[PDB]
Amino acid sequence: IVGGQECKDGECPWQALLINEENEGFCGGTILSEFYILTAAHCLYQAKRFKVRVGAVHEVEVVIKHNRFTKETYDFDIAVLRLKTPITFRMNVAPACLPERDWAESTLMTQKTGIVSGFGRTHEKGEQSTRLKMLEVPYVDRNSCKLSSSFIITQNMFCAGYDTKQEDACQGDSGGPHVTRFKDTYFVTGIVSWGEGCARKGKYGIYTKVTAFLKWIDRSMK
Amino acid sequence: KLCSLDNGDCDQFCHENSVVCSCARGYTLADNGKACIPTGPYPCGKQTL
Ligand SMILES: C[N+](C)(C)CCCN1C(=O)[C@@H]2[C@H](C1=O)[C@H](c1ccc(C(=N)N)cc1)N1CCC[C@@H]21
Ligand code: NA
Repeated sequence: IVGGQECKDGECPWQALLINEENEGFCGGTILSEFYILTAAHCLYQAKRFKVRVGAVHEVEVVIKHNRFTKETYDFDIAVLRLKTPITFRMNVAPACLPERDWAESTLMTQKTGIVSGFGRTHEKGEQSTRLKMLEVPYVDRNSCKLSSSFIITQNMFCAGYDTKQEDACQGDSGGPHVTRFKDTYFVTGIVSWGEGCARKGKYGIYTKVTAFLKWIDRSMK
Repeated sequence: KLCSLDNGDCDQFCHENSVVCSCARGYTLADNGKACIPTGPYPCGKQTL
């Protein structure tokens, strides 16, 4: 996270971290339940092997990646991980809510802002953060985003962040949570997907649009 | 119409006539039919305090 602020203790409890064999983070995720983690399909190509850390380390049983994922455009950039051993909810470890689709479209996606979080780089050409960070990102008009983007923006993506202000998600945050607050309850709205650099002028953060996949998520969690 | 004005006063989900409120898994709709009440210590979407 470039800019933003460090999470207070207990403030960002749905955050998961994907770690390689040497316990180094390379991607984020979102806790959905005791057994399920939401992440980006592109994160599945970042390491040979990985596990999930919350707050405890958990091994993955099944990877359920979207059949339509494309490395070329990052369209359909969504996966669900089923864990081998259930997560124990506790201080700093709790799931984000899955909204109803219709309501999420009409009400959550129309809020002014959401919140992105992660352990990733604190500058495009910098180092990852030891402490968990969060950042409030304005939702960005779809036309504004298409105007800004060198690459295709599909119906499975949305844009959030700032035109010129130097705050954004970055390398190491991808796969992580974008949540929207509605009266003190935090709902899953996005997955950190891609960007042209980090916090660049005239560029926004691009996110997997979770509303497009709420049925797919329910099916995958059975 | 009615859900587009302060969410029909619902805490969480609103549907429409009349307003019908509902809640995410792990919550119970309150007696007033508007509020959403947790069932356990770690309901989804709440910061841990
Ligand atoms: C969509 N296309 C193919 C044109 C660009 C993908 C480039 N790049 C990655 O490969 C991923 C992803 C990304 O944008 C990702 C990423 C995600 C978000 C941002 C951001 N919001 N600034 C930046 C990079 N990188 C970090 C770890 C893997 C790479
Ligand atoms: Na920008």
